[PDB]
Amino acid sequence: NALKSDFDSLRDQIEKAATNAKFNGVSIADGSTTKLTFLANSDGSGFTVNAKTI
Amino acid sequence: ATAASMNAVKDSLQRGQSTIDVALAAGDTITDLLGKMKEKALAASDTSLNTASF
Repeated sequence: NALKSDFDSLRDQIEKAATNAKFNGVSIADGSTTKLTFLANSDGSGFTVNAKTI
Repeated sequence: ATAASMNAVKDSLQRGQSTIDVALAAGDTITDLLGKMKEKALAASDTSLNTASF
């Protein structure tokens, strides 16, 4: 029972740590969006970075 | 009389020069503002911005 309780607590702590991974309202690890695109030229060309849910 | 009438021609040419000079000054202002607007559109094109920055 003690091992099971520690397992549950660590699972909840992972869920919380994954929730808090944000930078100025956006995140690439919590699964909030499929991908993020960043500028690569003055023409508006993107830098696609597919999100990796953790 | 034909030779003396050239003064009005020169005056009109000078007035046209002044008009174009004012137009070029305004055009320089407009080009600077258009460059700033290009930079704003480029910055807002990024999808990682939060609502407030957009």
